Amino acid sequence: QVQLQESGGGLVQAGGSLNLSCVASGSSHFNSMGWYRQAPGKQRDLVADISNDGVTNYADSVKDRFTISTNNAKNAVYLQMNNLKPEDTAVYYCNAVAVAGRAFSYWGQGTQVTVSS
Amino acid sequence: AGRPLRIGDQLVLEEDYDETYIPSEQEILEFAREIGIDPIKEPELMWLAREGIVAPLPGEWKPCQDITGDIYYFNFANGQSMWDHPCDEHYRSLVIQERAKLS
Repeated sequence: QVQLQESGGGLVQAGGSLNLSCVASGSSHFNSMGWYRQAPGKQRDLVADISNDGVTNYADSVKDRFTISTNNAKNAVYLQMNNLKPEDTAVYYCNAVAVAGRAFSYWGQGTQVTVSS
Repeated sequence: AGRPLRIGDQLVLEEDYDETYIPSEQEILEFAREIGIDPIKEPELMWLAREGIVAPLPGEWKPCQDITGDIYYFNFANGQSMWDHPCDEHYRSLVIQERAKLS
């Protein structure tokens, strides 16, 4: 129903930039959103959170390099990634949560990012 | 949300009074099965799922997310955490009771 669709990954040179995006149905309006990444040999791990009113939170390893943002309707999440490093290589995933007592948590399909050299 | 979003790597989700989310029929049917109802064969029990899917939390509880993004429920009164919504155990017992009633 929500059907999260990610894009913007691929291969990139170290020092370059990407802009990951994830979009949901127009009738979605999320309480909380975030990007995560699962690196080789590591379990899935936070990259950045953003709330419905625009407050953000970053993993220390990306805070000075990445910017998470949402749109006015709160049904899309964006991750600007600058000065990419080989250790940023991972499958990235976008998460979005709506709440009605119970939390309803949705994930995109996964976005491969490989930083070379 | 609040200026901090996480405490000790745990995101605490807060729902407003005017916040609105209407879940999908597919999600209602999935929750129905998870609390033990057969939606095709037991439509007379489905009112329990339609109520339970959006059951409010007691004020002591919030939905949370760990550093991996997994949802859980936290009881701030005693520090207990659980994967399930704290009412789901009770809905499962109600299903058993109500199935008996209609039999």
